[PDB]
Amino acid sequence: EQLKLSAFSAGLEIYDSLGSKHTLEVQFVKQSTTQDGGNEWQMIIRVPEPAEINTTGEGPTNIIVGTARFNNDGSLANYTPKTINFSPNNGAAPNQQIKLSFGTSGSNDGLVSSNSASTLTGQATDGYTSGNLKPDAIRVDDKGNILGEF
Amino acid sequence: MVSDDGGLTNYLTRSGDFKLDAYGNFVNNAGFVVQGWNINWDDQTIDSSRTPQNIFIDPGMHIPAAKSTEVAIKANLNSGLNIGTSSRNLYALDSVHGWNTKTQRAEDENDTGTTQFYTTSKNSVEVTEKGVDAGALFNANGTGLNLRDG
Amino acid sequence: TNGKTFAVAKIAMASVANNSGLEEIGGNLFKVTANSGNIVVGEAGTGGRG
Amino acid sequence: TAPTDGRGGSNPLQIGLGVSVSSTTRIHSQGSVQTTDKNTDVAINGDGFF
Repeated sequence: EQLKLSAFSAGLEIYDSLGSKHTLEVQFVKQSTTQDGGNEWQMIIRVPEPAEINTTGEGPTNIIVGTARFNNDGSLANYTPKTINFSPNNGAAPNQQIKLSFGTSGSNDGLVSSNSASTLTGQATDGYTSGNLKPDAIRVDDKGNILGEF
Repeated sequence: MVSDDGGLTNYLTRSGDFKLDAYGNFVNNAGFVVQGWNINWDDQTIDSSRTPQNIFIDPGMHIPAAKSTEVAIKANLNSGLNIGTSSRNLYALDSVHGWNTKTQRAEDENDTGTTQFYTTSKNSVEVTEKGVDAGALFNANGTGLNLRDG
Repeated sequence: TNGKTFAVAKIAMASVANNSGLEEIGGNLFKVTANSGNIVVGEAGTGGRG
Repeated sequence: TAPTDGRGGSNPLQIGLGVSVSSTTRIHSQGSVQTTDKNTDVAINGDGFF
């Protein structure tokens, strides 16, 4: 009779050496209770074909297969991998090294398991897009520093 | 202050008809380049303490894009018994026991590692041959079976 | 006169590193000069031009 | 002039004298209509002339 098990998913933005976005997908799956902090969630990370991530041997190039554990009261215990090699493979500088962060151990600040329904919240990162100055609009101000508006 | 040179011979004025040229230098009427100091892009900061140079605001300023280096998330995850359509189908088990019949290499299951993939009936790559605690199982309604003990 | 309504042409514009450096002529014309810049041709709204 | 021996560039120094009429233009938007009682007084409803 159609067995099935709990899951949660998300996507998140990243920038290149070139000014361009790339979302990557994340898939959480609870595959076991375990002792104290029973929760164990294997974690999958993906990117669209041309880009690559993992070194070798798992080993489709796109996919990372980490894991995550939450402590007895829903505070996070640990999560792995903490970092990601990422080469866009589109002329952008290769081997960018992202370091994903999901909160300090034993704290509510990051991921938190709970009896309540799972939902994403928050998302933030470094990064811009290339810009250029527009000469027609300049404006000097008081105290004499010269503003510019890209 | 103004100077015809690198600033070796300053001249003082109270007039202020400052204006940009086709080139970046920031010039008054007839020639002289006003003294002051330029920003450092590595720090995005002005450095007032040192001796003034000629101002130089190249009209085609260009900001290189900043690579994202970090990613953050905060999210609840329902460890509880009542998921609702936040599920996933249970993993397939072709193996007789620790043996894919597709690839005939002997990789034993339950390792909680060496996760292994297959192309699906569509084309997406997905997980196969992974045993599960059975204490995590949910029915079609997403209610926990809540199996325990003996 | 057919049902169709194809776009038939497109208008370029341009911009200089220094307005007002460039010289005037009769008519409503302007003209490129030293202490002005090069024409820098582009499309209607992408180069930072309105 | 372009920047040279430690100087910046300089704007052209023209005066600018007077204003004059370049052209008139006729405008051909459709006008409002009124009915009459004389049968023989058509008014075209689009374009083209008698």
